[PDB]
Order: sequence, then structure tokens, then C-alpha cells
Amino acid sequence: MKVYQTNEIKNIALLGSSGSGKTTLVEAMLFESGVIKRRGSVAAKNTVSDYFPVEQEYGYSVFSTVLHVEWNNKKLNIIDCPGSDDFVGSTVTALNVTDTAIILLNGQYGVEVGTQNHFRYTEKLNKPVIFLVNQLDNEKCDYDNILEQLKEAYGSKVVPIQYPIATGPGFNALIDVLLMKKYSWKPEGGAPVIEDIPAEEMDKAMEMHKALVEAAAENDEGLMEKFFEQDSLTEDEMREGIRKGLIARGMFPVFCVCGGKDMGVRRLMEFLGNVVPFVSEMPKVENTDGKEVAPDVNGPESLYFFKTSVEPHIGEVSYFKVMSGKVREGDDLLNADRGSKERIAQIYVVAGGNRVKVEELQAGDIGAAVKLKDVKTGNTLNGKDCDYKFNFIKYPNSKYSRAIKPVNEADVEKMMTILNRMREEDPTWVIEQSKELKQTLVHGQGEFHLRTLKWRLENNEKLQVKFEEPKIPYRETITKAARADYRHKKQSGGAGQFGEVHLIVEPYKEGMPVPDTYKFNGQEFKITVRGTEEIPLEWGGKLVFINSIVGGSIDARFLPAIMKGIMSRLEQGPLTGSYARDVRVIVYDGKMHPVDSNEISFMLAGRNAFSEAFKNAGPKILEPIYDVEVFVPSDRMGDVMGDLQGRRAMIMGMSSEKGFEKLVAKVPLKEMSSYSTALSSLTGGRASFIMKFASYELVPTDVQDKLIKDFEAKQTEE
Ligand SMILES: Nc1nc2c(ncn2[C@@H]2O[C@H](COP(=O)(O)OP(=O)(O)OP(=O)(O)O)[C@@H](O)[C@H]2O)c(=O)[nH]1
Ligand SMILES: [Mg+2]
Repeated sequence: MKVYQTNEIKNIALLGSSGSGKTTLVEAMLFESGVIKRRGSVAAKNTVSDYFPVEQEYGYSVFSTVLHVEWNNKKLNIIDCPGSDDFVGSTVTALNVTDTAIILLNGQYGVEVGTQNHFRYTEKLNKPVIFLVNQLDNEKCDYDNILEQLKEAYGSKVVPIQYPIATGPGFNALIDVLLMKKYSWKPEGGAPVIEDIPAEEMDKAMEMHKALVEAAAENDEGLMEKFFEQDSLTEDEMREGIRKGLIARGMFPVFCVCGGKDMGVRRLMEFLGNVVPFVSEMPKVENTDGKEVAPDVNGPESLYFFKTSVEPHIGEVSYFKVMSGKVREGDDLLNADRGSKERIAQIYVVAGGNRVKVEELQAGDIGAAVKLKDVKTGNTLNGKDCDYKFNFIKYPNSKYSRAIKPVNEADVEKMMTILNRMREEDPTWVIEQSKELKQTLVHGQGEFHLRTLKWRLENNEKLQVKFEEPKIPYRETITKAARADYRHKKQSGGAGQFGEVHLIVEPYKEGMPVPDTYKFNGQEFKITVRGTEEIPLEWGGKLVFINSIVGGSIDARFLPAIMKGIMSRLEQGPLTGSYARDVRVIVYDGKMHPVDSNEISFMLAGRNAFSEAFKNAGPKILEPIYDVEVFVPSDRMGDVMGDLQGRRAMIMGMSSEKGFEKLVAKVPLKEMSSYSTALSSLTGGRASFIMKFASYELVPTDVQDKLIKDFEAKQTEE
């Protein structure tokens, strides 16, 4: 409730591999700061962070939780990312908002594949990294090995700050380097018995202290001058280097903490409030107009909303971060996107699932608000003097897609509303409503990511849903030139409705002009350029209606009747009932009755004539393909290439980058239906791929035959 200044706040986001001790460490930090009363164990299913229903039934974190700990004149805006693999949507969301990332390492395991994955996100976003070793009570541990495992993984910038005397359940003291003191503890935990380093470990402290002061010296030019003068920095002069070094991204500290037994948590909270990048020194964020927005406390107020947790039995809560300015209760704010004139009734400060009414949130601090009208994720709310509108968080591309569908076709509207709300909760649940496919597409990050969406629908809102294979957008085309003739006449009403049009059909490709000669069955037809028209279609492709009526043999105003007739049959498609594309149509000769021919006469004449041109020509089916850039380790490069060779892929590139590689391919979309599941199995969760549409190409005939037989099988049900 106590209003915190700009210099007294600081943003941290917890990262690390799954099952490393992030949620449990959060519980200890809140307990030692007095936010909660008694610790709740993850087995007891009463933790502060994992307060969601789905997040409890699994037993591990699903949604990152925003929460704070009050310490000595410093407030920490900790965000506890889930740390899994299929929930990286919330990891990038929290890592853009925050200003420093702490990576947790499991002592028993060491540097897992989850640790490697998250550290790549920090490199992408240029965020500080502090390595934090946890779970030191497991006997299957060796702190020397953990640094040894990590020393080659990342550069020599890594320097330790603490080391335990000995691991195992008997661990109750760890020798520090930053404060040159040994911190003993009791089995209950929470009571740091500060005590000067013993004689045996006195030898081990100096060289790392010499190493530690050396690491912080090079970070700042001024501190290097102090190194020459005094040859040693004791407490605070070397603390400034870590501030700049983390900004410089050239110093990764290593810690020790037992989150299970609350050993070092008080020391951990003291460190972060002591030396991390400030909200001011962190590289300023810029809005969509290029203005380098700075964390100015006195500037205009601007709310950025990034999380919209709608956890049941509490209500819709929309978290926000203030990029600049300050927020008083009962202020006036304008929605940058679709301005609804929102008035924040009362702001809140959030500590997991528990909120406390507060009267002010200075710039660069995370907050919360409840019961808003028209605020969605990504909407920026700001004052009337400035029209700031932020868009700087780019989520990773989709990696797995299924078409959701209710068990009964009566709750479709309800399922639309729920999915929209959950897309608001997690923006990575990309939903596209394709009219051509006539299906509700759900996009995520893997097979497991969409299963979590299913579970929330099944339990929280009591709606049954199922995931089905998504339809494929197929396009028709033709191979070789051909033609046909057709004539029409009907004398059941008034006029004869006479219509006869001879037209030539051939594929259209850019760069090749139309010839004036066509060899059809040992006969010659003359084509002249009377009209060059290329109408785009709403479903992609092109249509060319080159006309060659000889000087006015047929009426020169009756062409539009054929125009709508062709597209009527072009939309359907004879081979598979799908849209066609890239066809150049040549119309030259026809027979026209002087008075009995109207628009409907030629519309039917053109339509039926065009329909029969395909089966005399060569029809084909086009399969969309996606450019794929698989980031794969060198160890499993061979197995990944083989699988692509089973996907009818095309090897195009081979990039040797660090320990990993980078593979380029053009894999058909149908073969990419379930690749994220398959790629993880082959590699072991150490690879990622990116899809990118690259137009339609043809298919081998065996694929073509499979489609046509299935197409008629559905029609037989009538
Ligand atoms: N041996 C040992 N185990 C611990 C310690 N602290 C926590 N654990 C266990 O480690 C497990 C890891 O659980 P979490 O910390 O909740 O997992 P997380 O950090 O939220 O990451 P996710 O599993 O992806 O959600 C928990 O079930 C704890 O029981 C510890 O100090 N020593
Ligand atoms: Mg977790």
C-alpha cells in the first residue's frame, strides 16, 4: 500500500527449466517478506503463484503470475514464467515487460535443455541474465560440476558469488564472496546467522574475490582507475560494475539458494533490491512512431496492458505497466485502440491472487485493475495530452494448428466467446476464422499447448470440445493449352436464347507474352491483341480475358456476360470443388443471333463451354508449401534431414552456427500437419522451426489420385 518511488522499484522475471524450483522459490520470497503468513508446499496445492485451477491439477506452472515482495526500501516486481516448452508465449510476454531475467538451475540435474532454451530468449531481447542455482539439498549434486557444465556453455563472463560447503540434506551454510561472510542456517530456515568466513575457506574466498573485482572492473572505465589506485574494491565500488555489466550483458553471476528450506532467500531478496539494472538505465522502449519513450515520472500517464488473467471465482483482472507518468485513483485515460473513454475506478497492486488497494503507481511499475469495460490485451490507455500507442512485443510464430469444434452444434456461439476470452488471457492462442475452409482454426505452440486450452474449456466453463485435422486450401490449375466449342439455344419462352462461343484456354505465367499462333489438331487459329485485361481474384491467382473477335463478328458489349459466367465456374472447379487460379483465356470466334441473344444467353454459353475445357486440358492440384528454418543441434542434424526427406521436402541450405545448425526447406503444408510433435521426438526438445508461406506448386500424381478418390467418397454420402 506504501507508494514506491521510481528508484525504489525494479522489475524481475523468473526463467528456468521445468521442475527447477521457480514457483517454490516465489513462495519463500513472499514468506520472508511478510506478504503471506505461512508457506504452502506445491504438494499441498496452496501456493501463492499456482492459484489457477489448471495450474494446480497439473502440479506445475501454466500462466506466469505477477507479484511483488516488499523489502528494505526496494520493491521487486517478480514475474514467475512457467518455464515449460509449449508455454513460451507467456515467457516472452513477461520478459519484454521486465528489466532483468533470473535463470534458475536445478542442482540435481544441472543445465537442462530448458535452461538453454530460455537463455536464447534473453539473447534475442538483450536482457540481463543472473544464474541462480537452486535445490542444493539433493545428494545427486556437485556445485563445482554445475559451474563446470556451464563454463563452456556460456562465455567466461560467468562468475560465482557463493558456494556451499557441501551439498546434500545436511547443507546448512554457504560461503559468500560479495560480503565475505559465511551464512549458517537452522533446519526451519529463514534465520541467516551471519558469521565471518572460517579459516579453511578463507583461502578459497580471495581468488574468486580477486576474480569478481576484476570482472566488475572492466565494466566501467572509472572503476578501472580505482583498480590501479587501490588494487581492491571491498563492498560498494564493485557493486556499480554489476549494474552496468548487466546492461552491457557481459557478466553472469552465479548464486546458491535452497528454496525448499528457505536458505538464502532473504539473502537473495537483498541482492536483487541491491544491485540489478534500474528502470532508468534499461534501454528505453519506443512506440510505433519511433519516439524513444523514457521512464519519465513527470511525463504523461500511459497504461500498457499485457496480461488479462480471468481466473475464476475472482473475476477478470487486467494487469498493466506504466511506461511513463503516474496513476492516481479516479483518473481519466483514453484507449489508444478503439477509444472507449475508460476511467480507472481504483488501481490495485497484485501479489499473485491477492490484491491490495493502492493510491499511486509511478512510471515503470507493474500494477493491476479490475472491472474495465473495453480493454483488451495490447490496448494502451493514456491521457489526452499524448496519443502514445505501444506495440513492441512480438510473439513466436505458430507451431501447431487444430480446428476446434463443439460436441454438439448448438454451443458454437458460446465457444466463440470463451475462446476470445482465453485468447485475451494468452495471446499465443491465435484464432483465425477462414471462410474458404469453413472451420475454426486454433493455433498454439505444440500438441500440449492446445491440450491445455482444451482442459480449461472442459473444466472451468464446462464445455466439451474436440480437436480435428485442419482442412487444406487447395487450388486448381491447368498444364497445357487446349480449347473447345459449345453452342446453346432455347425456344421454350420468348427468343431463341442463341449462344455460341469458341474460346482457347491456357495457363498464365508472368513474363511470357501471348503468341499469335496455336497448333490445335493440325489446324491454325489467329489471335490478335484487342484487349489485355488481368483481373485479380479474391482467392489469389490471376485471370486473363484476351479477346480476339474479328472486327465485330460478335457484339462488342456482350463480353461481360462471359466474364461473370467464367468466374462462376472458375470458383467451383471441376476436379475437386476448389478455387482455380492462373488461367489465361482467349476468346476469338462465335456465332451470334442478331436479336435472340441476350446476356443470359452468353452467360450460359460461356459457362458450360468453359467447364468442358478442363477435362480436355490437363488439370492439376496445387499444394501450398512453407519455407521452413529448423534450428537443430549438430548431433541430430542427420536424423532431422531424413525426416524431411519423408515429408517430400527440399534441402536448400546448411548453416553452421555455434554448436547448433540451421536447415532451410520447402515442406508442403499437408506434410507439416503434425511436425512440432515429430520434431521434438527426433531432437529431444532442443530444436525449433518457423513456417512461411511460399505460394502453390504442383503435386506428384500419386498425391493427386489420393485426393480425387477421397473427394468423390464424400459426395457418395448424398
Ligand atoms: N530436493 C529439493 N526439491 C525441491 C526444492 N524446492 C522445491 N523442490 C521441488 O521441486 C519441484 C519443482 O516444482 P516447481 O518449483 O513448482 O516447478 P516450477 O519452478 O514452477 O517450474 P514448472 O514445473 O515448469 O512449473 C517441486 O515439486 C518441489 O517439491 C528443494 O529445495 N530441494
Ligand atoms: Mg514452473
